[PDB]
Amino acid sequence: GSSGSSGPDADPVEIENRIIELCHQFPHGITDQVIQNEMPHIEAQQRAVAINRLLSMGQLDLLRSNTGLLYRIKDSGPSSG
Repeated sequence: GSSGSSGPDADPVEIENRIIELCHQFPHGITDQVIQNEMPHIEAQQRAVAINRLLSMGQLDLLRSNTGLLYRIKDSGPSSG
């Protein structure tokens, strides 16, 4: 739930891209906690924003499993025939 402008704090694209690089490192996915240890400097809204963005953009894939959600690299399985 975006709330007002964020501000000049760590560009968005950058944040997103960062997540991408991660989503790449982890094919299984990445937990908010991870991104936290990876970027504990990022903001709550910034972290989500980028996430939501990637989610929408179609670059990041959300995966609801166990406590919290998971985020992996977006992709689609190959056809059978």
